[PDB]
Amino acid sequence: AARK
Amino acid sequence: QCTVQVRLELGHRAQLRKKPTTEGFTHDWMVFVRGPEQCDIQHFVEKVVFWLHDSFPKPRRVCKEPPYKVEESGYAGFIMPIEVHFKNKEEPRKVCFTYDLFLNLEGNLNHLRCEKLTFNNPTTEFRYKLLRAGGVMVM
Repeated sequence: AARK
Repeated sequence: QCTVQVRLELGHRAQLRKKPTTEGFTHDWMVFVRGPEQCDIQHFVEKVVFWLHDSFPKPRRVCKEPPYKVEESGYAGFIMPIEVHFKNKEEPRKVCFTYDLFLNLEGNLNHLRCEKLTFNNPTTEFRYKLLRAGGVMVM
């Protein structure tokens, strides 16, 4: 899952 | 002596957009703070502050009245401090949560976090506020  | 317990729900939903936005944002998400099951937390909640990642404009989002929620589009999950301030004239005046605003890739996401606050020896006006919102005096 993409994170920032 | 007296102790009151009341419940808050933190949640979010996230949907993968069929068409991303022009900036490349792939998801619609919504984060909220509510009372469980019909309870209205406005009786004791003065405002909720949602601290968004600084990639968002005006990242410090404030709701002073229901629904306490933020609707946004973005491309990744991130850690979101959430401050709930109380209709209190004495300490404690707020509680702070660390919320994980996460997006998944499979499409639909719903998340719900049930928190329990306890107030020890509240003023009688604040105590009334708590109980009207579903709170519980305890041992």
